[PDB]
Amino acid sequence: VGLTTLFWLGAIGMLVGTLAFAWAGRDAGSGERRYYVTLVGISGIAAVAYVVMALGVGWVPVAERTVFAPRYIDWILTTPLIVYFLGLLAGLDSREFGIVITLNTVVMLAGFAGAMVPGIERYALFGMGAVAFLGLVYYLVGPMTESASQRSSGIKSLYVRLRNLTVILWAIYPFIWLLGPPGVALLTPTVDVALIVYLDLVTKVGFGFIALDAAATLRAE
Amino acid sequence: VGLTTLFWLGAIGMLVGTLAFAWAGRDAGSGERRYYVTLVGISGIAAVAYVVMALGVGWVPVAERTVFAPRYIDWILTTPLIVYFLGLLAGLDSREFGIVITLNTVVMLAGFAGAMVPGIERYALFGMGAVAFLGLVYYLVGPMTESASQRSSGIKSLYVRLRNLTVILWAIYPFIWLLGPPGVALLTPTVDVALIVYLDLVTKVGFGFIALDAAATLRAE
Amino acid sequence: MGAVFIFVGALTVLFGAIAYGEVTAAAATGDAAAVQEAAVSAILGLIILLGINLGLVAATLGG
Amino acid sequence: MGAVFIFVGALTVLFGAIAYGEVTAAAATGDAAAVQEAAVSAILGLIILLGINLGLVAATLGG
Ligand SMILES: *C/C=C(C)/C=C/C=C(C)/C=C/C1=C(C)CCCC1(C)C
Ligand SMILES: *C/C=C(C)/C=C/C=C(C)/C=C/C1=C(C)CCCC1(C)C
Ligand SMILES: CCCCCCCCO[C@@H]1O[C@H](CO)[C@@H](O)[C@H](O)[C@H]1O
Ligand SMILES: CCCCCCCCO[C@@H]1O[C@H](CO)[C@@H](O)[C@H](O)[C@H]1O
Repeated sequence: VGLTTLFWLGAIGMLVGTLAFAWAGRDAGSGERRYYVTLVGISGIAAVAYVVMALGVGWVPVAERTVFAPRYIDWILTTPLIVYFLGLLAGLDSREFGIVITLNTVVMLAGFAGAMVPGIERYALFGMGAVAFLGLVYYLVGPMTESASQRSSGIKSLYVRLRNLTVILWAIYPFIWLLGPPGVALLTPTVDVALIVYLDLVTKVGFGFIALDAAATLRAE
Repeated sequence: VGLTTLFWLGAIGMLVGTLAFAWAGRDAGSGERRYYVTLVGISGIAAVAYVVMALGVGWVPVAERTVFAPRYIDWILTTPLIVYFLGLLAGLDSREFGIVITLNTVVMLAGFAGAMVPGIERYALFGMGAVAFLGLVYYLVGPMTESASQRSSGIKSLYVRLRNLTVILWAIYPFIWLLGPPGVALLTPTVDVALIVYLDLVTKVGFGFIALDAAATLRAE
Repeated sequence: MGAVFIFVGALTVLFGAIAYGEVTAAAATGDAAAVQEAAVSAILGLIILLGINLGLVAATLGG
Repeated sequence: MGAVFIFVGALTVLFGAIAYGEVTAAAATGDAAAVQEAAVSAILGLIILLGINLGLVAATLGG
């Protein structure tokens, strides 16, 4: 299996999610619309990024490795949308949204910058991202969880489930960064890409399907 | 890591379980005693079998492979004790016990016999074991589950949990037989032994710990 | 949970197939060190994959 | 569930270490085919291990 084949699989998986989220949302009132639209943006952006890589664009040589710019650009655009979706469920205000989106953006910017740095100092950038990520996790399991606990049962339950998916799975990405091409390159480029396709699909499309399943249930009682 | 090292790890794990089950049972009345004693027999027999293999005994050359007689002898003795424990929870009568112990014994006898057969006809013996195993699974999830559903809530709950552990995990053993030394030998002897140690530990010691945890809870309310 | 499990079980064999293909491709080379390289990647990858699957499962069948 | 997970997470790295040792030992040989053999075993073994861990998890944190 070649890299471009894996990228095409990523694009198709994301498209399938996008179509599912769009159509599920056709049944949505003023209160639910923004959630469905957010899911469409998340998987739609990812679908296009995967197409870009599958078409052989954005493969950046860095020293003796290859870094995929569209991967990191996707994350910069889509992870704050996931954080936004979570913050909506939690019932955050603008100031709270600003904090978590900022922490999120620092992680993705640092990780992208580090991947693009040839020298050993790329690990300093990783480190900056890792600290910001611990801050984001704190916000997710602390303050945001406290905010979510004030909302309805169905909403609190969805928040916790999506929060758990997000915290556990997002924590795997930095290990793939460290062990893969940007770090010590113990994972082959193929295994690196395959792991990220699966992980992206679960954190975006799996996340969305969990939300779709909960939304149908709340509306049907 | 050598085979004997893995066998020693198996023996120690089983001993730890045995000590735990013995001591937990010191707090047990007439109604609970037989369950604790059954767990002690299960892990105690397994502990001794592992010692026997660790001491280099029972390693039987078969064609171009090595089969461990004490592994299969352990199973012949301990799996009917696990089936017995499950049947007690389910509330089986002697005739029902006889059926499931018979089906169980056919699986273990067939698997042992097949492992000891050099020729291709060992797969016929595997096949006989596999059919008997499907019969045992039916009994576990059908008739035995129906019997268990007539007992108290705490008992039915323990039965289902241990039944699920058993059905899912026991189903893995025949794949290890097929892929390991007795079958097509795609697993190395070391990987074969390591998988079986872990699996034995979960199906015996994990099983017992789940039971210990439930027993403490039922007695404490 | 069913659709979740066969999704997990099927993607694991599909990942194992990719890993196996990498090892066989390296094997076709005749270079032992190349195979070790593909194998170390496959092992690390499969360990990470467990983490992902376990994470997914714990997250959906937990509370 | 905690004691269950770190039991699962720790035994996985311990299994990966055994598998890795087998691959390195085969590598020390210089025989590419030997390494493929150790690697195929490691891959199958790790796939089976997922099944065991998933089985254990589903069975204990399910109902
Ligand atoms: C849809 C894509 C998702 C949800 C991407 C998530 C990516 C991360 C959580 C990455 C985290 C990183 C760190 C914590 C350290 C620096 C390396 C990163 C950017 C891979
Ligand atoms: C403590 C040891 C345990 C619970 C052993 C369980 C072993 C089995 C369920 C074996 C089953 C087999 C088949 C279904 C087919 C023939 C090969 C066997 C004996 C490995
Ligand atoms: C993909 C679908 C996710 C739907 C999650 C809905 C979570 C928010 O819930 C919505 O909030 C509205 C107020 O803004 C209210 O009308 C209701 O509480 C509810 O419809
Ligand atoms: C390792 C501990 C497992 C304990 C499981 C106990 C399940 C059976 O339960 C016991 O059955 C007795 C009748 O025989 C009754 O006194 C009670 O229902 C109970 O003590």
